[PDB]
Amino acid sequence: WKSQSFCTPGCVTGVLQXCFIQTATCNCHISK
Repeated sequence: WKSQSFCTPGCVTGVLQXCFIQTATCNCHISK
């Protein structure tokens, strides 16, 4: 599930993973 873009950013986002970058780590750092 994508989940407003990222409810997990590689949740799957069926891409499989890395659906949105860079907040694939955000909560690593900044939210983008």
